Amino acid sequence: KVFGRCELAAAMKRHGLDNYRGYSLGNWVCAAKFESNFNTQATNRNTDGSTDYGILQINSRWWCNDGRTPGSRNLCNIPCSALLSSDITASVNCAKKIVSDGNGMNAWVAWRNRCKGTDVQAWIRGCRL
Ligand SMILES: [Cl-]
Ligand SMILES: [Cl-]
Ligand code: NA
Ligand SMILES: [Ru+3]
Ligand SMILES: [Ru+3]
Repeated sequence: KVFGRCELAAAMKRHGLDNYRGYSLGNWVCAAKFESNFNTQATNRNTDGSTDYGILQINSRWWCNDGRTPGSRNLCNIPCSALLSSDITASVNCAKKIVSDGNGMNAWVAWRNRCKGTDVQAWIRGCRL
């Protein structure tokens, strides 16, 4: 499912990401835009053989099991496939664990490079929330 921008802002809010660990909703939308272009099915292989999955490109090195990332962890206790569902519940719950881990949203390289320090509130402009 490719979410619309406001559609995804609404779902993220519903699931409690608005100001989670202090990050306003626009941060999460911006991260999703540049991680996956709002496509829940997005996947991308990393150099180390790990893979990023879903709307927030959560990595199999630490967070989810895909059966093919040797020596990895599954800290969200989920198959990485669950991160590709049209329902974002699993992504959001796992993102909450990630963002709580110490480096906040810097965990997401695209957030750090493309969202951090920018006017992220623009990502939710015009949305009914
Ligand atoms: Cl594995
Ligand atoms: Cl922080
Ligand atoms: Na894993
Ligand atoms: Ru850790
Ligand atoms: Ru503005």
